[PDB]
Parts: sequence; structure tokens; C-alpha cells
Amino acid sequence: ANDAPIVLLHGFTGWGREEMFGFKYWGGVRGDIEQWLNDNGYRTYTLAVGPLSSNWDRACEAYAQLVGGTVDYGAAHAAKHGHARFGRTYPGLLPELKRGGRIHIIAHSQGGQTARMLVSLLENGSQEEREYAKAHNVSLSPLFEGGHHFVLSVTTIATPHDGTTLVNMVDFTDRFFDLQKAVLKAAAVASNVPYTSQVYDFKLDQWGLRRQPGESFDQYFERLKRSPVWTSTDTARYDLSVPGAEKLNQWVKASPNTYYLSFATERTYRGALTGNYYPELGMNAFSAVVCAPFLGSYRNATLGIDDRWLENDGIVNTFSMNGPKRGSTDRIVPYDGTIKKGVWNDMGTYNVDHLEVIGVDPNPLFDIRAFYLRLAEQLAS
Ligand SMILES: [Ca+2]
Ligand SMILES: [Zn+2]
Repeated sequence: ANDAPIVLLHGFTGWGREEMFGFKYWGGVRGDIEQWLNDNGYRTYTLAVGPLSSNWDRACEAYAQLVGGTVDYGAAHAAKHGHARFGRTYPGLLPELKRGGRIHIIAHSQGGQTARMLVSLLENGSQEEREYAKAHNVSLSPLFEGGHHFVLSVTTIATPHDGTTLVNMVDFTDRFFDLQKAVLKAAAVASNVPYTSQVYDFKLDQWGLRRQPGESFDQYFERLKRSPVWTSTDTARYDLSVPGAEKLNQWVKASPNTYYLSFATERTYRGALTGNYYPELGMNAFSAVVCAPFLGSYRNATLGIDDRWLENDGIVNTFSMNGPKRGSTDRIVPYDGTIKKGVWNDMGTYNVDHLEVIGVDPNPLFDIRAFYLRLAEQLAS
């Protein structure tokens, strides 16, 4: 049926094609997924947006990168949260978008919540931003007007649509920055070295946070921990939690003019005596040692977290991935050989871990190339 190019969108880790000395978030140690899709004749682009920023801030950045222009976070939103209204300036990867072009988004991890929110803003705008604009006589980003539907279909991989319990870990703060550290390591990048090039830009202009000359990432992360991008409600950290994801689900709905596709991942085995889930062999070392124990055993009746939630891919509960449920009116149906419009098409669950699926961690039985080509083909169908 269609011609749409594909835009790749990372999660709460992630970086541009030139960052990390060319080590690709999409493809990691296996290769360059964008290159493969392009070689195969599927036109593909990569967005880079603040890994730790809220989905709102991320969707605003994404809008700017796509159509070109200066990031506008909304004057009501920036006033409420205490950060800059305008951010950086982009050329635009897809100027055709201005004349009725369309796209497909392939989104990993938190990128899936962002892709959802982008769609919902494009279609509906923000009532709150429209009113704050009229009321204080300031300018409004066209992102907030509504009526701008240009995303034809959204595909999510290992997305915490309902939040992930990782956030409830007692040392979640130190362990989450340890993961940024791990993803760094997998790119042959030290955390105790004060690099002179950017390497990994967290894109915190709006918070006025930037890494300093002679500052290592270890040192940078300590500061980040104490900044509003870790401690405010306007953070990846918040939209990632269970209550945070459910809040997003209350206003971020499936558009009827988009097709939605979900892929779940798992890398655990159930223990028969405990009913706990444990990391399979070959699961990435950091999630194996640090995150998966906790994820496979944390229950919390007040949060409605029971045995359903224990299966996981090393970072996100598997139950969370098939589509938003908590606080949502979206429909989820299992893939029947056809992609239905306006609902979540549950493409099933793959025995792959969170970082193996984008190839950041090796997995020789996972045929990452055929995986992505099949996705590309399905989107074109
Ligand atoms: Ca592995
Ligand atoms: Zn913000």
C-alpha cells in the first residue's frame, strides 16, 4: 500500500549517528540497522532526543528534528516546570512532512511512549497550551494546534507502556546511572575519562545542563542525579514508573488514523518453588546481576503488581510491553496476519533481552537483520 519512510527512536539510553564514535544505538555490536534498511530499499532516518527528558520534551524535540526549526516545549509547560521554553535548532530531516508526507516510527523502550505522545500531540494538540497562549498573548507551536496527522504507523519494541518496576528498586538512582555506564562500556567508552568531544550528549539545554571541560561521565552523572531532570516530575524517570505511565495513558490515546504494532521481549525462566523469574543464560551481564533479580521478584499489592509482572527482559516487565492497559482505553488484539488501524496489533513475544534486541548486547541465535527487515516489510504492507 505505502511509501512511508521509517524513523528510528531510541529509549532512555540513545544517541545520534555521530555520537559514541559511530557505535550505533540501532545495531550496537551486530551492525547498523539504518544502513541495512537503506540497502534493502526502505528509506530510514534516526532521531536523537534527550534520553532522560520527559516524553513531552522528547516529543517536542522529535517534532523539531523532523520538520526543522527550533524546539518549542510550550510556554505553559516550561512555566509549570521551570525550564527554558525554546531549545536547539534543527534543519529538518523530512521537509516533505510540511506537504502531506507520512512516516512510520520504530521505537525501542521508552521511545514507544514518546512515539505515542508525538502522535497524540500531532493530531489533537494540547488544549492547555492553546489556552495559555490566548490568555498570556504569546506564540504557539504548530505542534499544539492539532490537525497535523502525519504518522502512519507506530511500532514499539520492549516499551514500558504500563511502566516498569525497575524504578521501585531501593538503589534505582545509582543503578540507573550504572546502566548508562554499562551502555557506555559496550561502546568502548570509559566513565572515568574527561573526554573533549561530546561523545554522548544528553540534550539537556532546556535545563541548562551540559557536561564540563575535564568532567568525566562518572562526575557528570553525580550532578545529573541531583538535577531537575532526575528529581522533577518532568523526567523519563517519572513517565517510566507505574503511576507515571498510567498518567500518560490517561491522555495519550491511540489515534484512529495510525496503525500500532507491539513487540514484547523476555529473557527469563520461572522458578517452580518461588514463582520468581530469573535471568536466562546469555542475558546481558549488567541486567543479569543488577536488575533482573529484582524485576523477577518484586511484588506490591498496592500497585497491583503480582506474578504477571515478574516475567521480564532484563529492564522492563514483559507484561508492560503489548500496549498500554493501566489508565488506558486503547484496544490490543493479537496479530492475525493483518495490521488493523486504530488499535494495538500485538506481534507477540521474543526470547531476546532489552539490549539484545537493538543489538547492543550480542546474541548469536537472534537474527537481528531478518528481524528488522520483517518489521520494515510489515510496515510497507
Ligand atoms: Ca546476550
Ligand atoms: Zn519539560
